[PDB]
Amino acid sequence: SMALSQQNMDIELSTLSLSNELLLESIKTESKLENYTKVMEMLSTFRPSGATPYHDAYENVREVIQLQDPGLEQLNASPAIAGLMHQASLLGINASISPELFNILTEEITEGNAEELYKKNFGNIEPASLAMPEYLKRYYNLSDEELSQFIGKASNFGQQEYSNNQLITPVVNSSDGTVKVYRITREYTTNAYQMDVELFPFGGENYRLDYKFKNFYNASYLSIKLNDKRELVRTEGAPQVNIEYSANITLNTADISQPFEIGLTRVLPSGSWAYAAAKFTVEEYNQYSFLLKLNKAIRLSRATELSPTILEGIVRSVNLQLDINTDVLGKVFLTKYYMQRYAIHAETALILCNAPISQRSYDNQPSQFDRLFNTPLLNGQYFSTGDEEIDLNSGSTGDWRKTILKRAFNIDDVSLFRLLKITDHDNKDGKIKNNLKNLSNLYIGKLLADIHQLTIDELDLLLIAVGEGKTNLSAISDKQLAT
Amino acid sequence: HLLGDKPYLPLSTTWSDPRLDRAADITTQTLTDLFLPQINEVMMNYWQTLAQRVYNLRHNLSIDGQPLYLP
Amino acid sequence: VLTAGLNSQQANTLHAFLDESRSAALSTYYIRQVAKAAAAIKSRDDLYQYLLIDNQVSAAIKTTRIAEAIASIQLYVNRALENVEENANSGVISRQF
Amino acid sequence: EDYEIPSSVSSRKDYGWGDYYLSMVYNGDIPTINYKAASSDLKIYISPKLRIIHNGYEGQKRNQCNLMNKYGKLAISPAKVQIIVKAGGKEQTFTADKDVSIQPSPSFDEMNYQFNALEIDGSGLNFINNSA
Amino acid sequence: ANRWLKYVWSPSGYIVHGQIQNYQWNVRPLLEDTSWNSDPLDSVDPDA
Amino acid sequence: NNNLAFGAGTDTKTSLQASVSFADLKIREDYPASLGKIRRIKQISVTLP
Repeated sequence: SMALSQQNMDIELSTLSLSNELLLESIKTESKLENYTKVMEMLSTFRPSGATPYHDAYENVREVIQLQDPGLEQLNASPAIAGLMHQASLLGINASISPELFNILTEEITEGNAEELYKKNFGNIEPASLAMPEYLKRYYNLSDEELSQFIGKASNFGQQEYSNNQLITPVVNSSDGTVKVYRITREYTTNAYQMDVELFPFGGENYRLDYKFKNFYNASYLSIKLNDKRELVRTEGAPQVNIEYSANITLNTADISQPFEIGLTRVLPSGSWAYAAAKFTVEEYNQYSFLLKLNKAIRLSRATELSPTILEGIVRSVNLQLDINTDVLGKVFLTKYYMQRYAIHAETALILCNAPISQRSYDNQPSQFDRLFNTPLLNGQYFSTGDEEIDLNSGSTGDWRKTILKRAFNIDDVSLFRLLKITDHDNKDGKIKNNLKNLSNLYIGKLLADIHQLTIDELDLLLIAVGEGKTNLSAISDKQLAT
Repeated sequence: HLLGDKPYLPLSTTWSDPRLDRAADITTQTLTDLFLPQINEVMMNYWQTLAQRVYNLRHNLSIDGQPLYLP
Repeated sequence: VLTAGLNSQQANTLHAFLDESRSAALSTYYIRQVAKAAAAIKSRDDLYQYLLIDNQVSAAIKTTRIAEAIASIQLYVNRALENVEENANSGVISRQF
Repeated sequence: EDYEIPSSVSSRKDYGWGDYYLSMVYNGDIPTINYKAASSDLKIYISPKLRIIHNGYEGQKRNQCNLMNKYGKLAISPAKVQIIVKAGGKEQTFTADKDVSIQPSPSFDEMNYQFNALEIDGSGLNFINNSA
Repeated sequence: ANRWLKYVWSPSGYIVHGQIQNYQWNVRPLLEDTSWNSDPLDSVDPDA
Repeated sequence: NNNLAFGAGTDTKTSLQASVSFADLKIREDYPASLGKIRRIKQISVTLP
């Protein structure tokens, strides 16, 4: 039906736009829609089943308002107008989260609806194919390398979740590239109240066998055994109460396809022993292969441009693990705002969201705590364990750890003390309380000094000038901190 | 089309640091094969090569990545 | 309203962006929901081969409606001649053209 | 020899309900057809979708299904799900447990056995006035 | 060049005596044995 | 490979040597990869202010 007119010959059009016309006509035709406006406002906007629920008007606005170099600072520059919008609107523009994606991310995942939501977010795609990396890279247009970052979608990578007497986690076949979901069930059979046990996969037939004591017995040794016969964990000496212990063991399908028990035997110096045990079973389940949590991780990561290596810390450090909600996104958006607003590291932005400096190391990188306090390992290490109550007043002394704190915040003792007061204006004493909370808050007063051209003495002069004098970071909400 | 998808080729990070006398594990008349192969970039380069050639057509570049302004 | 306030020099980058993003979205939809089964389109690359138009090109490339009508036909013909397409008509392929 | 074979078929010549009328084969299709011809040979590839619905016979039998289907979960044996193809004078039988890569989840509303491709020997296809 | 390669391999297959064949490789030893040897030949000639 | 030293020859011990690694000059990076991979030296002249 194309006319052979002059205007189809001498007018330059972009490619893509011609392709978009073709797809829109094919798409409009199917589903019988009145116009391209329906194709876009209804079909494409609200179609989660596919790579994306694309909202054109949203992107039209987002891109132009981002072409406007201020990055919405011009609206902030005018509070009468900025205040007409929820902060989320502004944040929802700086991050590429369309209203439909927002709703997807904000709905909490209810396990009783794992299938029910699967059918909402996916078309009639059996998980059998959806779960394979061949399909996933296609469904999501991801690099197959990125799929390796999207691993360990559990409450932790280390100490994982437990509820209603079980564990639900993905296990990766390291050479195949595939992942399957397993349910590990744990029922108590003996005196679990004296000593517990947990079993986590880490690869096929590879398990982390963890244990914990509630009541001390003077064992000469501990022997943890499969069906009370095959030793799995050997521990010498009397083990301790409220200490988590672990070892890497092998339990093959012969050991785990049928119900089995792990004995926990506390062998005394005498011929007797005290014991605890739980019954375990490990099975692969299609019933848990929904990975709705993955769908979100992928969509969120691309909307935020936060690779899982930074993003998991952002979401797990601020809320309950294994889910995403509005509260989580708040922290994500805020983290991005500061990252976008100041020439700072994404971790810095997270701290400014009233987040602690984490002691957990991961992904071949030092823990956030170590990055600040042990990179300068001044012939020993600082641990934030409540013991090293180093005297931090002006005219004060201590060991190299005091020097570590001085170095960590790049300030002298007079300023370091003032910084304690900045966090806590009641902490006028000669010490650091030595925990992550106050160290993180010391870091925050310093960060406010790094993001603005302020000295430490000036941080207080300004708070007074403003009316924020005597603000305790030790008692500041994240909303107040952002404020 | 003929090549099909680029295969996923994971790398191993496991090594036993065996002693040489033990390493000298031989044939006659936890891997069985103590050592591992490399990728074979010659074959992998066919995808890398096509990917660039296609990239250039899609981005209006010449065979060597130079810009061009054809009518 | 917001779009309306741009200089043409800016409107042009807006379009380049929107056009590339939109096509990816429409293309994906097509593949999953409205593509016919007989044409076994698995990805945007096949979509190109079927609809005879490249939806992965940058917005920098310019054309005309006729230039795309030619080209899209030429591709069709080339695949027919090279037997990429399964059953081109014997009495048509032999035509002098 | 130019062969005009449609690339997709979705129509029916006949159909029916199960023995107890508590189900029927759903009006499904043959979404893809491909072929290769040669002097004195022909191969036709049928890539069918066999859909099963627990739709009973109209009347009290459909109503029994409505309850059977809504108040429980599916049964159907994939080994006996099959497609019988007859080309002219030759017959071939294919089953869902061999020619389907993914079996559908059990349900009563719909199960769809999507076959990969049935390779049909068309050399037994008998033409009358070039119609077969 | 295309035609000559087909004497060794045709991804689309071959027709023999009018019959549609079930193979792509037209060299018997390439058609047969579709697995990699687990034990490589210990040699210096890539041809061996 | 980027250092100064006296020689260790038998008649070069009193010679002063300076060295530079080509790899550390990052010459290749001055032009896009797409221009070609074979990048070889044609000539070297030395200026000693």
